[PDB]
Amino acid sequence: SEQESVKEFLAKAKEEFLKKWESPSQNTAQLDHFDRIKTLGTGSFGRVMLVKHKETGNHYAMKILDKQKVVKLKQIEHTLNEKRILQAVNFPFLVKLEFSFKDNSNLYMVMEYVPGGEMFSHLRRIGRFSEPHARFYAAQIVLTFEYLHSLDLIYRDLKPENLLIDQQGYIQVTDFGFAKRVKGRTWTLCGTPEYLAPEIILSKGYNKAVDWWALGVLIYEMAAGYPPFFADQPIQIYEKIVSGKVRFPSHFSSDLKDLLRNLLQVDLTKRFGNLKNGVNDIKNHKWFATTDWIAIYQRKVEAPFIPKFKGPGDTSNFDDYEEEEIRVSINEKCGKEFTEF
Amino acid sequence: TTYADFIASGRTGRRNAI
Ligand SMILES: O=S(=O)(c1cccc2cnccc12)N1CCCN(Cc2ccccc2B(O)O)CC1
Ligand SMILES: [Cl-]
Repeated sequence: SEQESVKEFLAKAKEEFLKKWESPSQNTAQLDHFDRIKTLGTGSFGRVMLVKHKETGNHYAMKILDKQKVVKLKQIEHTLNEKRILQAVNFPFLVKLEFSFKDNSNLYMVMEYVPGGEMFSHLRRIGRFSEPHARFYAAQIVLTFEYLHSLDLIYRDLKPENLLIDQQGYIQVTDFGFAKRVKGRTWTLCGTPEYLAPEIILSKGYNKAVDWWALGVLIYEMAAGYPPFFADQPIQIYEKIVSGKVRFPSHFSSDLKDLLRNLLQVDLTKRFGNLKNGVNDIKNHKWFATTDWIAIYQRKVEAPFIPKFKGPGDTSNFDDYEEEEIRVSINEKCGKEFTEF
Repeated sequence: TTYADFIASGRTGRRNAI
C-alpha cells in the first residue's frame, strides 16, 4: 500500500525536521576556508558568490548577507528563518546547505553549487516550455509542496526566479525566508505580485492553499512563456488576480486548461489542493495521467532538458556583475540580533 | 497579441518580492 508507505515516510520526515529545527547547526566553516571565483547575484542586502573550498576543491554557492543591511531592511526574522529551515529540511528538490557561519559584518550560507542556473533565464531564452516539459517541473513542485505542507510550512515564494535546474535536469528550490509554520492561518502581505493568491491581496487570513494557486501561476507561465496576470504596475496586476478571469493561449491543451481552472480558483472551497482529498486531486488530474510520481521522486525519469555544463565551476548560466570587495569590519555589527545564526 | 502586451508591461525581467 503506497498510501501507508507515504504516511510512514512523512511521519519520519517530520520527526527529523523538528529535531533539527530545535537544535540547529551553527558555525561549521569560516571565510578563509574558501576562495572567491565569481559574483553570481546581487540584492539589496546581500550577494551570492561562486566559491571554491580550498581543502577539497569543491565548488559552492555562498550567500553573503550584510548584517547592517538586513537590519535596515527589516529582514532579521526572514534571514534567521531561512537558515534555520535550510539546515532542518531534507528533500531531493530542495537546495542543500553545506556550511553556515558569521563574522563581524556578514552572515554566510554555503550551499551546493548548481551550475545550470535559474529556470527563469532558460524560460525567457527558449520562450516557453512544451507541456511535457512543464509537467516534469510541475510534478517536482507538487511533491515538494506535499513535503513542506506536511511539516506545516507554507512556501509563499514560488516563481521561476527561485527554481534552479541541476545537472540531471531536476529542480532545486532555493529560498526559504518567507516559509512560515502555519497549521491554521496567517496574514502577512508577502510574495511576488504575479504569483499572489487573491486571498493575500484581499488582506484575508490565508493558509497553504496559496501555494497551490502559485503552482497554477507557475504552470501557466512555464507553458505560455508569460504569467496569467500582468500589467505595468502591481496594483493593476492585483485587480486582474481578484477578478476571477483568465485567458489561455490557443495552444494550451484541454487537460491543461482544466487543471489551471482548478488551481487558479479564487474560491477556496473549490481550489485543488485544498479539498478533502488534498494533493491527490492534483496528482490524479488528467494532465498528470502520464506522470510516474514515484519515479519523479527517485529522479529516475529522463529530464526533457539538461543545461549546458563545462565543468564543476562553469558560470555561463549566470549573469555578469562587477566584482566588489567582501569587507569584514574590525567591529562586530548587530551581534545580539543574530546570536542564533 | 497577449505576448506583445506582456512585453509592453515591462515586467519581463526578474521580479522582486513586495
Ligand atoms: O544565486 S542563486 O541562483 C542560488 C541560490 C541558492 C543556491 C544556489 C546554488 N547554485 C547556484 C546558485 C544558487 N539564487 C536564487 C534566487 C535569487 N537570489 C536573489 C538574492 C540576491 C542577493 C541576495 C539575496 C537574494 B535572495 O535569494 O534572497 C539569489 C539566490
Ligand atoms: Cl533580469
